[PDB]
Amino acid sequence: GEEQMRLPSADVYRFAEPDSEENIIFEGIPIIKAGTVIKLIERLTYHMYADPNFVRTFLTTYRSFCKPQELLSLIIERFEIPEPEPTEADRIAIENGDQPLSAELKRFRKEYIQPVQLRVLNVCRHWVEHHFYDFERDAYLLQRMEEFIGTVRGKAMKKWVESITKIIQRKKIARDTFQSSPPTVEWHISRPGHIETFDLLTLHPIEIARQLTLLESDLYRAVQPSELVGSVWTKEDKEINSPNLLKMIRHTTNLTLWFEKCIVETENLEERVAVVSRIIEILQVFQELNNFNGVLEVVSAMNSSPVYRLDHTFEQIPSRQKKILEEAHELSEDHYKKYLAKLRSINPPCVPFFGIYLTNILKTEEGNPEVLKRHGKELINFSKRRKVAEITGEIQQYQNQPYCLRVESDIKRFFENLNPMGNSMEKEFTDYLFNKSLEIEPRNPKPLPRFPKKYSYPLKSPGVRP
Ligand SMILES: COc1cc2nc(C)nc(N[C@H](C)c3cccc(C(F)(F)F)c3)c2cc1OC
Repeated sequence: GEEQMRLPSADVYRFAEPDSEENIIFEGIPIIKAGTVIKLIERLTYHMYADPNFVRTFLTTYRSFCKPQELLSLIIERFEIPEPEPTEADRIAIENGDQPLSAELKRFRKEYIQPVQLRVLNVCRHWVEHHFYDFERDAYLLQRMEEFIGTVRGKAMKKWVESITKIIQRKKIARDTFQSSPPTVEWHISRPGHIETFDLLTLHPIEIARQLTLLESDLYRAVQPSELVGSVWTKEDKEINSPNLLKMIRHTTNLTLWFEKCIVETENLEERVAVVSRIIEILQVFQELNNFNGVLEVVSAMNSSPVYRLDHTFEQIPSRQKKILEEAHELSEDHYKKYLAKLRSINPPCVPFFGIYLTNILKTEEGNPEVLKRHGKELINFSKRRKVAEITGEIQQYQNQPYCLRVESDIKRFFENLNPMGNSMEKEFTDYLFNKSLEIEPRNPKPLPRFPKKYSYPLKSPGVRP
């Protein structure tokens, strides 16, 4: 019909092929369910309207179906739209040295070329503003973007080229607060600066949780939604695609295993009761700070194979501390029903529990197909990417919640450099912790032997009241 004749031919432009059941599926603006990468780029830079939601979702999730170099090539190809040939009358006009009417050419420029070219520049602007890490990880991608942006000519393009350049430079420079004062830093046995004596029972339980909450808050806030899409932290190139997420996972593994190591490596029953009691006090302070990540690291350590089975140790734990620890576990029951009600009812600041997002993203990634097939053609399942993007959107709503707590660099460095496993692998280390648990509290028919004390200093806790 007339509509497709106005548009460029498929032999000169790939983004003008009409929609059909084998290139795009839908669920004022229609929501895209699936499509070829060409149809996704086309609707990303559609001429009829802007789509901020689809631009946001696409730039968070595109790396799961398209490489950054390929996306740049596609939006440049999209921008280079062929203009129609002059009509027969205008060909005669031009050949006579006269100005053509160019009515359709001007219409196509105003109603199609200009909107698409401005929509391509808007993708470029959102790309550098919210995903500049793609350009830091690939210097050549930035050379190509700056060459493209630097050669764009036009009246309406001028403002866009300058705002994209302002964002690029502002991001390059970024490479190189409190309304009230924070509480007084707490000390217990270990003195400020005597890092050689820093340990679970020597540092104040309040300050251990405060400094871990700052460290975990910082770790939580550095994770970018794209580190979670396509399960890329589980794939082979995980170290480049998911550096902040892997730091968050390694911290949680190291802290949880450190709590287990402190517990099972304390062979004396009375001393081990004090260690467990101190970790529950650390959890109580994580509850006061709304650090749900920390609360569930402690629950994870208490529910581990080596610790959960220590019946003689939990027998001596006061009922008040037992009920605190049992309620913290109930945050995880019924698919984290209680955790989610708590998270939505608290006031900021908080550190949400990170593991539940990883779990739900893996369930979405494993339970939805990468493509949808229609008439023998493969279409990228975009609604799969949108569901993962919605979950990572839940992460973001809590990434602007700084804590009014003073950093203590020595305690911060102690928790950053925790290495409970040492040179052992995780599986072999957890086998060791469980074999140590059987040593300190043997199975029922075998009796309970006594063990010598290892702590010279006192075991009494200073408490959780500041
Ligand atoms: C069905 O499996 C479980 C049910 C649980 N139910 C509750 C109420 N809490 C649990 N765990 C908490 C963190 C806990 C851990 C150690 C010791 C105590 C204390 F002795 F203090 F009570 C409490 C549970 C753990 C489970 O499996 C590992």
